[PDB]
Amino acid sequence: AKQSMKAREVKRVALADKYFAKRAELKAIISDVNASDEDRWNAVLKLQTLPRDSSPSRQRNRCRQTGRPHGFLRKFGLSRIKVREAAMRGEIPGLKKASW
Amino acid sequence: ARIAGINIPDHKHAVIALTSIYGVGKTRSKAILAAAGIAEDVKISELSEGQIDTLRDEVAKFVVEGDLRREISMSIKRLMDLGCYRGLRHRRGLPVRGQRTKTNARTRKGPRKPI
Amino acid sequence: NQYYGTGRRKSSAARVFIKPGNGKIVINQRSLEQYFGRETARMVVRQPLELVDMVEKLDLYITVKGGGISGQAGAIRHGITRALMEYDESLRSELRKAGFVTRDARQVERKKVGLRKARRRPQFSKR
Amino acid sequence: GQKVHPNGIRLGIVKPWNSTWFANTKEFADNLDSDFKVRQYLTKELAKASVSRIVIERPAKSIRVTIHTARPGIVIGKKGEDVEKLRKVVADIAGVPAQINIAEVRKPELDAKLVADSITSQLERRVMFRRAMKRAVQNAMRLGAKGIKVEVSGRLGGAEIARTEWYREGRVPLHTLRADIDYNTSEAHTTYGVIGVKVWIFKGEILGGMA
Amino acid sequence: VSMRDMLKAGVHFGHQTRYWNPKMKPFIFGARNKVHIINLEKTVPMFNEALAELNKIASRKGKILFVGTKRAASEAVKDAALSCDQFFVNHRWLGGMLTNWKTVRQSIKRLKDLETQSQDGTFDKLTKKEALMRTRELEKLENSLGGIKDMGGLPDALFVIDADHEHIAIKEANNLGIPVFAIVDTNSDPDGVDFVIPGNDDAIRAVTLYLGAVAATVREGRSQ
Amino acid sequence: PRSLKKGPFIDLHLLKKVEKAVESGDKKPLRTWSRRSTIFPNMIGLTIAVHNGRQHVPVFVTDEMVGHKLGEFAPTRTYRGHA
Amino acid sequence: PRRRVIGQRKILPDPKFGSELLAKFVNILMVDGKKSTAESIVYSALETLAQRSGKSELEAFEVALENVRPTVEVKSRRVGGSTYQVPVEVRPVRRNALAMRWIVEAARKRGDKSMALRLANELSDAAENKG
Amino acid sequence: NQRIRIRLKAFDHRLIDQATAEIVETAKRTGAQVRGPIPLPTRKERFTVLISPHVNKDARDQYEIRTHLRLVDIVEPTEKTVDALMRLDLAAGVDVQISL
RNA sequence: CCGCACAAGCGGUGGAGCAUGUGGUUUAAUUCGAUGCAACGCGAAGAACCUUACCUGGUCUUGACAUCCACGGAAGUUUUCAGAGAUGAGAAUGUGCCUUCGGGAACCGUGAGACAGGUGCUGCAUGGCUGUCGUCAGCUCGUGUUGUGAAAUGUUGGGUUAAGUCCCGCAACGAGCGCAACCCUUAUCCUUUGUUGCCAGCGGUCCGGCCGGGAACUCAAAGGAGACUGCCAGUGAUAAACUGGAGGAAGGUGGGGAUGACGUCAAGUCAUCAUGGCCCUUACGACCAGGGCUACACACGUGCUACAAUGGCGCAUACAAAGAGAAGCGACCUCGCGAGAGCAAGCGGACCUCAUAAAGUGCGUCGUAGUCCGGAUUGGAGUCUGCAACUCGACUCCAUGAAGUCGGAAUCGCUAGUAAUCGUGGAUCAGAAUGCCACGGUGAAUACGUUCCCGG
RNA sequence: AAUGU
RNA sequence: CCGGGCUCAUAACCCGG
Ligand SMILES: [Mg+2]
Ligand SMILES: [Mg+2]
Ligand SMILES: [Mg+2]
Ligand SMILES: [Mg+2]
Ligand SMILES: [Mg+2]
Ligand SMILES: [Mg+2]
Ligand SMILES: [Mg+2]
Ligand SMILES: [Mg+2]
Ligand SMILES: [Mg+2]
Ligand SMILES: [Mg+2]
Ligand SMILES: [Mg+2]
Ligand SMILES: [Mg+2]
Ligand SMILES: [Mg+2]
Ligand SMILES: [Mg+2]
Ligand SMILES: [Mg+2]
Ligand SMILES: [Mg+2]
Ligand SMILES: [Mg+2]
Ligand SMILES: [Mg+2]
Ligand SMILES: [Mg+2]
Ligand SMILES: [Mg+2]
Ligand SMILES: [Mg+2]
Ligand SMILES: [Mg+2]
Ligand SMILES: [Mg+2]
Ligand SMILES: [Mg+2]
Ligand SMILES: [Mg+2]
Ligand SMILES: [Mg+2]
Ligand SMILES: [Mg+2]
Ligand SMILES: [Mg+2]
Ligand SMILES: [Mg+2]
Ligand SMILES: [Mg+2]
Ligand SMILES: [Zn+2]
Repeated sequence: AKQSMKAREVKRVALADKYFAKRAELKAIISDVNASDEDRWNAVLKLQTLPRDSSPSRQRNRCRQTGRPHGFLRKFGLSRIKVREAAMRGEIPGLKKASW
Repeated sequence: ARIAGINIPDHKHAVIALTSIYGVGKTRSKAILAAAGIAEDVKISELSEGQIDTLRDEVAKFVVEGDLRREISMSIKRLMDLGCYRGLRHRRGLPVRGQRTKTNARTRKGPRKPI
Repeated sequence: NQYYGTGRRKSSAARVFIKPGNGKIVINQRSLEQYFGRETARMVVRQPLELVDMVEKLDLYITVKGGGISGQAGAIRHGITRALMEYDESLRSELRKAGFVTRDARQVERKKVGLRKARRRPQFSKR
Repeated sequence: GQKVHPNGIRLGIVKPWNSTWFANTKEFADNLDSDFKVRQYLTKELAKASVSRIVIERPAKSIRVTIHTARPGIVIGKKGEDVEKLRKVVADIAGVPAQINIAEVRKPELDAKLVADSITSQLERRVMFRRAMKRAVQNAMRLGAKGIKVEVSGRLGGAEIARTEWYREGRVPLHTLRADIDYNTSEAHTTYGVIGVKVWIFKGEILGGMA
Repeated sequence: VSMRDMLKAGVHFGHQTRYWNPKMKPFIFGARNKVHIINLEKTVPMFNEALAELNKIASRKGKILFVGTKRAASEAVKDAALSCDQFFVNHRWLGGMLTNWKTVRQSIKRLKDLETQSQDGTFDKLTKKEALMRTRELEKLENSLGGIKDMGGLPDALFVIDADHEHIAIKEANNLGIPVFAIVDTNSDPDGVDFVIPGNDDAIRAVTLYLGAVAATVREGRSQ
Repeated sequence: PRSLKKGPFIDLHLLKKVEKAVESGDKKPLRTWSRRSTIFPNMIGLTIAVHNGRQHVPVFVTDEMVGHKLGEFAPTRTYRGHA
Repeated sequence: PRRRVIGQRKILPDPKFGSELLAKFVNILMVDGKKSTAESIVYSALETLAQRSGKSELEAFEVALENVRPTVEVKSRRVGGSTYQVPVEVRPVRRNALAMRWIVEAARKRGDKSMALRLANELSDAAENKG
Repeated sequence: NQRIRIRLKAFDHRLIDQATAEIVETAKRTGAQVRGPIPLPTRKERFTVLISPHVNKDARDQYEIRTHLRLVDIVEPTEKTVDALMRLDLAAGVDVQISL
């Protein structure tokens, strides 16, 4: 994963963190059943205005170590390529081959 | 019995013989039989003409058969006049709601022919 | 006195609390016929008594749990056989010779890497 | 045929998990990451130490670290001077009070990793690899009275075509679970390309399992 | 030993006539019925002088070795050796026993070691299967090494029941220049023997005469 | 499609551009990229140059297409027959 | 198997009667382990045959089986190094097995409306030895 | 009456046995009534990733984590008992929870 | 001599439709990689945007990413205008912190270079990791040997195994790596700890282990016993071995798992990562919006649902296993034909939720048919996530009802709790399981045997 | 079935 | 004639239109 990839990701996450409350509040507004049509309309209009990356979805759960954008484990924050090694160093505490 | 136009429901259980009416799926059939207060099971036979006639009235409320298709054609012609993605694939005999065109398209494209 | 035995088949467990009685059959506080939809399992479970032809003289207070209809039936039988010889030793020789006594051990396979099933494999491509 | 890691096979009873702290799923990934960061920092600090192994510990909301090296003094520092230089930053990355512990390796020839690191160093210093393997296995057989296996792989001798070679002495029942093998590997930089190393040291047919 | 003793001992018997064995037409009294007849009159001097040499050998502290693979003398060889505490091979001559004594020493070590553990009895610590295996193995070793384990080194001379049945041992020993005292029967070759007793090599009585005279001589010379 | 509760969608810059154009009576074709923009009645009788990944395709708004996208009338791919 | 000999697997006798033969019939007839339905069908066709012909369900069934049991086979075996279609004798167990398999094939091919019906008619044919 | 309840989590059954030993003895000496630690069913999490880089797609290997559980409850515990339990500190691999 | 290599069984592929992968063709672009077996539901454990490496346009040139110098400002917060956006232009704003009192640390901007940057090349320069023979029973060394030597011998021959397993004979003697074993799981019995788990026997109960009680029973997890050819027979060279019998929960490797002996394919991976060496520096680097990765005359691979009475449809009613839950899982109650909406308890979870298993079974109905079969396609209209479902999402209702009635040549798999058949979970993950990995329930036939295959 | 790295 | 089969190929032969 090229450095530029990672720069993008870090910037994205930081910025997404920035606007979290604003966006959640406006979402609450928009979804509200009884809310004024005009207020809903204005809220929707404004939401466009926020930075596109702000949305949490645009992220990608890359492997922490290699940053490989596939075979990622949340339980470990790493690509599959690494967990085998780290597991077999016995460093992963209590991690052992499963033979049941 | 002749019903809902020149259609003849065969003498099977009233509900299904009634589904025989094009534009009438099982839902509508069950609905009509309920409305008439007529046991769905009954054959088309053994019904006093008046029951048949109230059924005729009932089906009257539908959009059915020739007008149904007429509307379908109007919708599709309307769609076809547009020049959009959907209309173009409609006029090209191609999947229109987004299935792969590489393979598995016979029912729309038709039997395989040589290249 | 109280006579007890435990039974296990497939993945099922059965408690057989059984006492000198009248042969009444209580399974989960239910009639045997109400328990198993067909006599089949009833036929199967009754057999151990059948050998002794002493089918009439115990009171059966019974549990079975887990697995399915058939494994459960088998567990019921196993527990009954044990609890019976557990009740009386001297019957044991005829019981084992009569082939009642063993415990079945067969069980299932796990699904495995590269297999759709225990012993089935994807299509091979002919070459 | 390609092999399974000796440590992994022996990990369940014979080989200790270099880490054994507890965590929920919640902390787990970052606990691992902190262990990774610290150890890499430690390795640079401990490279002179050439410590055989490092365990990271998380007693009571606080971390702890133990290090095994060939020389206690090198890693520690006079009057315990340098150790604290490490303790500062390790407590920092750990985000928690940290403390260092040092266990001396008493027979460095008997450490797979140490042997490998030495071999690799000499390789990078253009010592003939074959001589290196010879003398290393020599020491090992002299001292341990127990089998040893060794291997090297790469553009041996700077040849235009790569190859690998290995050497064995004594018993090395890798297959047996009871047998315990000190396994490790290493890296030996080359003016052209890369050279790898791997080691297996049998020490004694265990009786008594993990205990 | 009288010649009459040799005749009574059947020393004069002969092997069936053999094609292309004309090496020894001389030194035979005669032949008939495919029985070659040995010249015992030669035996008396050859025998007595072999004993004369052996007496000195034993007086040297000479380590004799007795090799027997003709089963009829397997017991006798051991008995004569043990009569002078000398070493013996009643068993097969597994080969290499001299030429790679370098190798054999290790086997000697392991025999000693298993003996030591038997005296420890620590086999019982192991699984019964393994312990019975250990006993089996130790016996298997003792079956052959028992008659030689004690010498600690190469003997001083070989005694051969039959230049033929003991062939391989002679072949080996010649490489070291070890003297060979051997019985040569008709259809058997002295070519490899140092000291020879002309006599039948497949009669127990002849074996007995040889071995008795030999053992008496070795005992006296050893005991001076 | 979009939940009814959610209401319609149009891209704000585009809405501003169209409101301004209609007010001015400028009536020149509108460059855009907002395919996702939904067609509204107020934009009837107007013209829009919809980007298609390569080029902005001219399109004449009419009541019929109201409620459609703008990208629906600006094909992206191409195909002229294998043979 | 190539190397060495093997036996065969034992199965339950039917609780209703105890005719292992019937056990094998239900087994060979069963599909997808649906033994309950199979035995239901078997009993139905059994009765509707015996009670329309013969004295006793089991006895009628047996004699019917008999009436079709073969004795010889031709399936080739490479005894002479080639695929000779040498006719050799058939094992009584194998005789029964083939009989059952055949009769069930016939009932399968007999018709659409009742499996129980098809079967009973097949076995009526067998007992009468014109089928 | 006052009820104190204790649960324990770690990756090694033996370790947890010994910890409990400490937990019970320390409460026994102090004289509080002690409930013998109650064994409980353990969880085991399982995983597997492709063990091979690039194209070869078979050979994923699996691993498992087993987390053992033990529970102790104290009734009418002595205050000294309570603080004594508080005094005990468990090994780093051990995780402890206490509740009243 | 051996093993799904044939034979005897069971049931599929190959035709129908669709899903998915791939060849070709096409396009501005349809990013790159994997190839008989051993590529082709493969990398990818999840392409709307991001992802994303390509196309198109708009942009930057010490730079998106790091240090180093100088220089200027706390940081940051709120907000307007242009632009599709990237960006540009402004406004107020902050106005701080440690300060030895010098400033410094903070951060931020600009300038100077040194450098930064590559998913750019080479798997035939490499390391690491992986496929393949093949869980195939083999593979070698020391000493010795004898042979002039080149060597072979060991490792062959006689019995016996799953096996270089073992016995016996034996110029060879002995050793190591494979084999077996030490490990998990699974089967019978015991000790020990009893809530959130247990209820045989007590007492009460609205009958709800509901609660009093109970530690029996089941069960939970730690530690123990348990199978050895040990026993009887027989047989065999007394050998080893083999056949039967008892005993026993379990009998001869009880079953299953892991574990892959030396090495072959200059097999694959420079795109996880590492790197020799080699190419590019206002660009082969970087930023922005939309487009593509899903096209569509054709060929191929893997699969899902089928062509029906063992079945179709309606009503009622039995019995499982294992997993996952804190921005989580989410009850009860209300709203809706429905996808869902609203309100909100509990549970970090033997306690609460996901979440009522489906096959089975009582009653009824359907009468062989393009069907009450099959279900695609198409129209209309809805729910949800998401900034945002035009290209291109899943899901709900009405209506529409293809092909298809067992499928050539040819070909795949399986020996028991297996095949087949029927449900459950989890991971990647906002949203997207006919793929992938586990879990139960129900549950068989066949095996003469080694002659033709096939690879050893 | 002939020729083929 | 074309397209599918047969091989590790390219033929022979084989299948489908
Ligand atoms: Mg995403
Ligand atoms: Mg319909
Ligand atoms: Mg009661
Ligand atoms: Mg329940
Ligand atoms: Mg696959
Ligand atoms: Mg299943
Ligand atoms: Mg493996
Ligand atoms: Mg076959
Ligand atoms: Mg390549
Ligand atoms: Mg603007
Ligand atoms: Mg600058
Ligand atoms: Mg290669
Ligand atoms: Mg190549
Ligand atoms: Mg050899
Ligand atoms: Mg084998
Ligand atoms: Mg108790
Ligand atoms: Mg004999
Ligand atoms: Mg015997
Ligand atoms: Mg027995
Ligand atoms: Mg055994
Ligand atoms: Mg093994
Ligand atoms: Mg973009
Ligand atoms: Mg693609
Ligand atoms: Mg239907
Ligand atoms: Mg969900
Ligand atoms: Mg049709
Ligand atoms: Mg719609
Ligand atoms: Mg199915
Ligand atoms: Mg599923
Ligand atoms: Mg999930
Ligand atoms: Zn003689």
